Amino acid sequence: PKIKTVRGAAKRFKKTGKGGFKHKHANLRHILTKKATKRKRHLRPKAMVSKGDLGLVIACLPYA
Amino acid sequence: ARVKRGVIARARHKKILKQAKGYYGARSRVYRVAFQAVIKAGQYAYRDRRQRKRQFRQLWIARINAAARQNGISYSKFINGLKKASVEIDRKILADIAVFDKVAFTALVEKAKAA
Amino acid sequence: ELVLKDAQSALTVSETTFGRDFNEALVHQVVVAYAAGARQGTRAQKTRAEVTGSGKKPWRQKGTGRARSGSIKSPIWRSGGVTFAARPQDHSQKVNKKMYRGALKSILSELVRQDRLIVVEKFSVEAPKTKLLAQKLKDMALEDVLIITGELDENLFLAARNLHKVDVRDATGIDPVSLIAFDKVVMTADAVKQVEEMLA
Amino acid sequence: MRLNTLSPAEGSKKAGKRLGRGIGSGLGKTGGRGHKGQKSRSGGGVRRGFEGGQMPLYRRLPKFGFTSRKAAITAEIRLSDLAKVEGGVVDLNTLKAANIIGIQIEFAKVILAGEVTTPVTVRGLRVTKGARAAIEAAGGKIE
RNA sequence: UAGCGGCGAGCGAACGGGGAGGAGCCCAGAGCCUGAAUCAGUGUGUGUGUUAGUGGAAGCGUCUGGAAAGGCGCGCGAUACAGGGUGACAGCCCCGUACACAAAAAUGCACAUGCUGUGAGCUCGAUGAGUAGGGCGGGACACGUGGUAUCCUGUCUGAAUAUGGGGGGACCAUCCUCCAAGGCUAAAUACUCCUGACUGACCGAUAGUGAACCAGUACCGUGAGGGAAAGGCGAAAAGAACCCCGGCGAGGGGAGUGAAAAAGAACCUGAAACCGUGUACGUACAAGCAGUGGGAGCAUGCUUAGGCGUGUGACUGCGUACCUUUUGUAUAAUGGGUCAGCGACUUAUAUUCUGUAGCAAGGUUAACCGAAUAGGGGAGCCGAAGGGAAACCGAGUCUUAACU
Ligand SMILES: [Mg+2]
Ligand SMILES: [Mg+2]
Ligand SMILES: [Mg+2]
Ligand SMILES: [Mg+2]
Ligand SMILES: [Mg+2]
Ligand SMILES: [Mg+2]
Ligand SMILES: [Mg+2]
Ligand SMILES: [Mg+2]
Ligand SMILES: [Mg+2]
Ligand SMILES: [Mg+2]
Ligand SMILES: [Mg+2]
Ligand SMILES: [Mg+2]
Ligand SMILES: [Mg+2]
Ligand SMILES: [Mg+2]
Ligand SMILES: [Mg+2]
Ligand SMILES: [Mg+2]
Ligand SMILES: [Mg+2]
Ligand SMILES: [Mg+2]
Ligand SMILES: [Mg+2]
Ligand SMILES: [Mg+2]
Ligand SMILES: [Mg+2]
Ligand SMILES: [Mg+2]
Ligand SMILES: [Mg+2]
Ligand SMILES: [Mg+2]
Ligand SMILES: [Mg+2]
Ligand SMILES: [Mg+2]
Ligand SMILES: [Mg+2]
Ligand SMILES: [Mg+2]
Ligand SMILES: [Mg+2]
Ligand SMILES: [Mg+2]
Ligand SMILES: [Mg+2]
Ligand SMILES: [Mg+2]
Ligand SMILES: [Mg+2]
Ligand SMILES: [Mg+2]
Ligand SMILES: [Mg+2]
Ligand SMILES: [Mg+2]
Ligand SMILES: [Mg+2]
Ligand SMILES: [Mg+2]
Ligand SMILES: [Mg+2]
Ligand SMILES: [Mg+2]
Ligand SMILES: [Mg+2]
Ligand SMILES: [Mg+2]
Ligand SMILES: [Mg+2]
Ligand SMILES: [Mg+2]
Ligand SMILES: [Mg+2]
Ligand SMILES: [Mg+2]
Ligand SMILES: [Mg+2]
Ligand SMILES: [Mg+2]
Ligand SMILES: [Mg+2]
Ligand SMILES: [Mg+2]
Ligand SMILES: [Mg+2]
Ligand SMILES: [Mg+2]
Ligand SMILES: [Mg+2]
Ligand SMILES: [Mg+2]
Ligand SMILES: [Mg+2]
Ligand SMILES: [Mg+2]
Ligand SMILES: [Mg+2]
Ligand SMILES: [Mg+2]
Ligand SMILES: [Mg+2]
Ligand SMILES: [Mg+2]
Ligand SMILES: [Mg+2]
Ligand SMILES: [Mg+2]
Ligand SMILES: [Mg+2]
Ligand SMILES: [Mg+2]
Ligand SMILES: [Mg+2]
Ligand SMILES: [Mg+2]
Ligand SMILES: [Mg+2]
Ligand SMILES: [Mg+2]
Ligand SMILES: [Mg+2]
Ligand SMILES: [Mg+2]
Ligand SMILES: [Mg+2]
Ligand SMILES: [Mg+2]
Ligand SMILES: [Mg+2]
Ligand SMILES: [Mg+2]
Ligand SMILES: [Mg+2]
Ligand SMILES: [Mg+2]
Ligand SMILES: [Mg+2]
Ligand SMILES: [Mg+2]
Ligand SMILES: [Mg+2]
Ligand SMILES: [Mg+2]
Ligand SMILES: [Mg+2]
Ligand SMILES: [Mg+2]
Ligand SMILES: [Mg+2]
Ligand SMILES: [Mg+2]
Ligand SMILES: [Mg+2]
Ligand SMILES: [Mg+2]
Ligand SMILES: [Mg+2]
Ligand SMILES: [Mg+2]
Ligand SMILES: [Mg+2]
Ligand SMILES: [Mg+2]
Ligand SMILES: [Mg+2]
Ligand SMILES: [Mg+2]
Ligand SMILES: [Mg+2]
Ligand SMILES: [Mg+2]
Ligand SMILES: [Mg+2]
Ligand SMILES: [Mg+2]
Ligand SMILES: [Mg+2]
Ligand SMILES: [Mg+2]
Ligand SMILES: [Mg+2]
Ligand SMILES: [Mg+2]
Ligand SMILES: [Mg+2]
Ligand SMILES: [Mg+2]
Ligand SMILES: [Mg+2]
Ligand SMILES: [Mg+2]
Ligand SMILES: [Mg+2]
Ligand SMILES: [Mg+2]
Ligand SMILES: [Mg+2]
Ligand SMILES: [Mg+2]
Ligand SMILES: [Mg+2]
Ligand SMILES: [Mg+2]
Ligand SMILES: [Mg+2]
Ligand SMILES: [Mg+2]
Ligand SMILES: [Mg+2]
Ligand SMILES: [Mg+2]
Ligand SMILES: [Mg+2]
Ligand SMILES: [Mg+2]
Ligand SMILES: [Mg+2]
Ligand SMILES: [Mg+2]
Ligand SMILES: [Mg+2]
Ligand SMILES: [Mg+2]
Ligand SMILES: [Mg+2]
Ligand SMILES: [Mg+2]
Ligand SMILES: [Mg+2]
Ligand SMILES: [Mg+2]
Ligand SMILES: [Mg+2]
Ligand SMILES: [Mg+2]
Ligand SMILES: [Mg+2]
Ligand SMILES: [Mg+2]
Ligand SMILES: [Mg+2]
Ligand SMILES: [Mg+2]
Ligand SMILES: [Mg+2]
Ligand SMILES: [Mg+2]
Ligand SMILES: [Mg+2]
Ligand SMILES: [Mg+2]
Ligand SMILES: [Mg+2]
Ligand SMILES: [Mg+2]
Ligand SMILES: [Mg+2]
Ligand SMILES: [Mg+2]
Ligand SMILES: [Mg+2]
Ligand SMILES: [Mg+2]
Ligand SMILES: [Mg+2]
Ligand SMILES: [Mg+2]
Ligand SMILES: [Mg+2]
Ligand SMILES: [Mg+2]
Ligand SMILES: [Mg+2]
Ligand SMILES: [Mg+2]
Ligand SMILES: [Mg+2]
Ligand SMILES: [Mg+2]
Ligand SMILES: [Mg+2]
Ligand SMILES: [Mg+2]
Ligand SMILES: [Mg+2]
Ligand SMILES: [Mg+2]
Ligand SMILES: [Mg+2]
Ligand SMILES: [Mg+2]
Ligand SMILES: [Mg+2]
Ligand SMILES: [Mg+2]
Ligand SMILES: [Mg+2]
Ligand SMILES: [Mg+2]
Ligand SMILES: [Mg+2]
Ligand SMILES: [Mg+2]
Ligand SMILES: [Mg+2]
Ligand SMILES: [Mg+2]
Ligand SMILES: [Mg+2]
Ligand SMILES: [Mg+2]
Ligand SMILES: [Mg+2]
Ligand SMILES: [Mg+2]
Repeated sequence: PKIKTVRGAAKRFKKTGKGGFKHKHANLRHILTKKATKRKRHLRPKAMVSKGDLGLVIACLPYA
Repeated sequence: ARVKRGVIARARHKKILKQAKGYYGARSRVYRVAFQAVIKAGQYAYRDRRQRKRQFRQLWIARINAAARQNGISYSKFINGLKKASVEIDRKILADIAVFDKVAFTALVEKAKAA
Repeated sequence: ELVLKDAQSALTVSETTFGRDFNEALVHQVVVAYAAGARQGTRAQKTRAEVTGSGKKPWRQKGTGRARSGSIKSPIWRSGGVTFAARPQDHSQKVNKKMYRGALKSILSELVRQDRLIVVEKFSVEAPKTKLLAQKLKDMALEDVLIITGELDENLFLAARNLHKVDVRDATGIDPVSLIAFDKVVMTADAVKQVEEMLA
Repeated sequence: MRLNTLSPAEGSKKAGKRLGRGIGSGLGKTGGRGHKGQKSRSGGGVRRGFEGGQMPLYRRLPKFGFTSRKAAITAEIRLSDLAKVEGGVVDLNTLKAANIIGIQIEFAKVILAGEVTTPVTVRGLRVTKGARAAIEAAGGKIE
């Protein structure tokens, strides 16, 4: 049979042109008044997945 | 394709049992025991090729040290005396001369005396 | 061009079909694949599930001074198991159109070098009889052959069943293994024209 | 070439790792899977994205976005594969027959992928700024 | 994939497309006119097919051997060199095989068509109420009540009835589309207890069915149920008449058969463990993984008028088995009485990476038609373009009011 995509991972990552994955940052859902604006600004944009945990993403979704 | 393996195994066992030919008890006639003895024999064989060279040197040196003290010189002085007179002759031959040609050997000790 | 043995006519056949470098790997792969396609692969042993018997423990786990056993059917036991029992499987393997054509082009070109390819004009026995076909090959100086024809004559077909070393196949139905296997290849002028168009 | 004389290309085949066949094989006894542990066992190893009970990366990061439905029924046509239809008329049904875009694609767009030669009148189709410069420089008038 | 999902584990569509196969009708009823389409039988026609079958080609001589099909040398049939048998491997010795013919009788088919028996086609009328829908509780839909359409309903209710209603995924309105609440319908599709024929990069007696053999037997169990072991003399029984020892025995030894009887029925081959008989050397003052390097003697072979090989191994330096598990094992930690046989990284489909072969901005087909490993069939897939949550823009675009 075909491989089943880890759906949870499909909705949190997205494959860029080179091969790596973009993801949204943590710590930007609730408890924000105590957080400084500089944090909340830096956490707003999408960010690339690190080298260490790339293989864990690549396995979770083999069809990109 | 099924591979019945009765022909190959027997030839493997029979090859090793032939190497164990001579040993006492089960060692000669029982593969499972033989195989250990045959390996150990190899282990000891690899070792004693190194010891052959050590033992024979000791054996020669003993003969030279025996034959020198007949003529009144200790082995330690004899060899130093030969090396000061720059004689390249080894222990193997010195020991063989010391046994066979005594009249010859005497001249080597008389040469070692000079230095 | 390709000369004949009873005319000496210049059949101008294409360059890249009958005159290309012999690629060994491609041919090997295609003939191996053709062999692999011939297999039916109908065979089955029975796994420890499929063996007849009970799932009862022959003796209890502990207490008895014996090696813990779970069933009679386990492959370490006698009379049942075969750990990795094979099932009826399809051994046929895919070959690419361009690779199959490339391989035919490759082998069929090498027959021109080795002179196994004996191209001819009309080749057909008088009546459906083996005795005539057997006698007429002695004049042609042949024995083990693949007589490829465009217009497949029943006369010629029936006359070559019982002959072992002769095989009559239609120009449409040429194979990689056959062109390699047989010692000479007798092609009809129409068959060359058909195969030329087929392989292209 | 005879049926025996054939051989594969050097580098084609590579045997295969046969585990559990003596010391001389290299791998053999614990066939390349070490001593003990979950990974060594038959049916061993953990599932995908399992970091030993720690919250996995695909759960500790927030999900985002939504899958667009309009994005499924739109194509990105190359400027290279433009003049491959019917002289120089590329609406949608014409382009669809040429097998450049799928059947269920209503909207579509022509982008600057390079190279035009013939004059092609691109009707009933969205077209890019750089493509509009090229297609008109070739000859064909858009819309 | 879209979705569903302690949005975890996991589950997983439809639209649209390519194929195989194609076929539609009856009722909730009134006119003239009526056996004419239709089938459902009794049938009638060939063609059969099937359950018995018939014919069916052409080789000899030497050599080896127990025996010829073998070798060697010359023939001949072949729409028959599939295959099995025959004293070793047979185109031509036999049974078959290809090919041409068959059925008194029973039957399973496909068309004429006499027909107890059935209604044409055709205007009109009809169009399925405790129903659809709703509340409550469950279930089925990929869809876990979720914003949940759709269908099935246990329960309580309740329309319009074709200016009517259903649906188009909360819902509403416009458009489009269908017509529920009654029925019957072949083919493509699934299966093989069973009957043939044929084929295996299937097994060859610890395998293959549990079962090659009087096996679902012996035996075990109150019973449900479990469940074995056990193949081969030889070409042909020519299976050893007859003597001898012994208990008018078992068992042997001669004779005789046969190519052979260590092929004599406990019967092809006959390994190992294990147990003997005889020959050579060593062995009753000598300590230990029993070997290993050194090495006298003694016993045997060869050719030479001197040296080697083989067996043995007095004496002597070194030397604590193997596996496992371990920081670490001679360990007094694990496992093995020994031998023989069997016994463990596989198979299928998806996926990424390495090598290799093809073709190259292209590559490539899937099912399927195919007498078929060709050739069609590019439905699709993947690539050549990305950014963005998305509309959207695109060699740029996102971010932002805007970007040096
Ligand atoms: Mg938020
Ligand atoms: Mg602050
Ligand atoms: Mg790293
Ligand atoms: Mg995909
Ligand atoms: Mg063999
Ligand atoms: Mg043995
Ligand atoms: Mg060997
Ligand atoms: Mg021995
Ligand atoms: Mg000895
Ligand atoms: Mg022996
Ligand atoms: Mg030394
Ligand atoms: Mg040294
Ligand atoms: Mg090449
Ligand atoms: Mg059970
Ligand atoms: Mg139970
Ligand atoms: Mg015990
Ligand atoms: Mg079995
Ligand atoms: Mg394979
Ligand atoms: Mg394969
Ligand atoms: Mg041949
Ligand atoms: Mg034949
Ligand atoms: Mg051949
Ligand atoms: Mg063609
Ligand atoms: Mg073509
Ligand atoms: Mg190469
Ligand atoms: Mg290699
Ligand atoms: Mg393998
Ligand atoms: Mg492997
Ligand atoms: Mg390796
Ligand atoms: Mg290693
Ligand atoms: Mg490893
Ligand atoms: Mg270890
Ligand atoms: Mg272990
Ligand atoms: Mg450990
Ligand atoms: Mg490990
Ligand atoms: Mg694994
Ligand atoms: Mg891993
Ligand atoms: Mg397409
Ligand atoms: Mg389910
Ligand atoms: Mg499914
Ligand atoms: Mg589906
Ligand atoms: Mg279709
Ligand atoms: Mg169709
Ligand atoms: Mg369809
Ligand atoms: Mg039709
Ligand atoms: Mg029709
Ligand atoms: Mg009849
Ligand atoms: Mg008849
Ligand atoms: Mg006959
Ligand atoms: Mg004769
Ligand atoms: Mg004779
Ligand atoms: Mg004779
Ligand atoms: Mg004779
Ligand atoms: Mg005789
Ligand atoms: Mg003869
Ligand atoms: Mg002959
Ligand atoms: Mg021969
Ligand atoms: Mg035969
Ligand atoms: Mg036979
Ligand atoms: Mg014989
Ligand atoms: Mg025979
Ligand atoms: Mg032969
Ligand atoms: Mg022969
Ligand atoms: Mg013959
Ligand atoms: Mg035969
Ligand atoms: Mg012959
Ligand atoms: Mg017949
Ligand atoms: Mg008849
Ligand atoms: Mg008949
Ligand atoms: Mg008749
Ligand atoms: Mg009759
Ligand atoms: Mg009659
Ligand atoms: Mg009658
Ligand atoms: Mg009758
Ligand atoms: Mg009958
Ligand atoms: Mg019928
Ligand atoms: Mg409804
Ligand atoms: Mg209802
Ligand atoms: Mg509702
Ligand atoms: Mg309420
Ligand atoms: Mg409800
Ligand atoms: Mg449900
Ligand atoms: Mg459900
Ligand atoms: Mg379900
Ligand atoms: Mg939801
Ligand atoms: Mg909500
Ligand atoms: Mg609705
Ligand atoms: Mg509802
Ligand atoms: Mg639905
Ligand atoms: Mg109801
Ligand atoms: Mg009431
Ligand atoms: Mg009412
Ligand atoms: Mg009301
Ligand atoms: Mg109306
Ligand atoms: Mg109407
Ligand atoms: Mg209305
Ligand atoms: Mg409506
Ligand atoms: Mg809607
Ligand atoms: Mg829908
Ligand atoms: Mg729907
Ligand atoms: Mg209104
Ligand atoms: Mg309305
Ligand atoms: Mg209706
Ligand atoms: Mg109705
Ligand atoms: Mg009813
Ligand atoms: Mg209906
Ligand atoms: Mg059909
Ligand atoms: Mg076999
Ligand atoms: Mg058996
Ligand atoms: Mg047996
Ligand atoms: Mg046997
Ligand atoms: Mg059983
Ligand atoms: Mg059994
Ligand atoms: Mg009983
Ligand atoms: Mg027999
Ligand atoms: Mg026997
Ligand atoms: Mg007798
Ligand atoms: Mg008597
Ligand atoms: Mg008596
Ligand atoms: Mg008595
Ligand atoms: Mg008597
Ligand atoms: Mg008597
Ligand atoms: Mg008697
Ligand atoms: Mg007797
Ligand atoms: Mg007797
Ligand atoms: Mg006799
Ligand atoms: Mg005789
Ligand atoms: Mg004789
Ligand atoms: Mg004998
Ligand atoms: Mg005898
Ligand atoms: Mg006897
Ligand atoms: Mg007897
Ligand atoms: Mg016996
Ligand atoms: Mg025999
Ligand atoms: Mg025997
Ligand atoms: Mg023996
Ligand atoms: Mg003594
Ligand atoms: Mg003594
Ligand atoms: Mg002692
Ligand atoms: Mg000793
Ligand atoms: Mg020695
Ligand atoms: Mg010596
Ligand atoms: Mg002697
Ligand atoms: Mg020698
Ligand atoms: Mg003595
Ligand atoms: Mg010591
Ligand atoms: Mg342990
Ligand atoms: Mg410990
Ligand atoms: Mg130690
Ligand atoms: Mg110990
Ligand atoms: Mg121990
Ligand atoms: Mg321990
Ligand atoms: Mg322990
Ligand atoms: Mg152990
Ligand atoms: Mg033990
Ligand atoms: Mg594996
Ligand atoms: Mg690559
Ligand atoms: Mg090309
Ligand atoms: Mg190239
Ligand atoms: Mg057909
Ligand atoms: Mg096409
Ligand atoms: Mg790919
Ligand atoms: Mg694409
Ligand atoms: Mg490019
Ligand atoms: Mg894009
Ligand atoms: Mg903005």
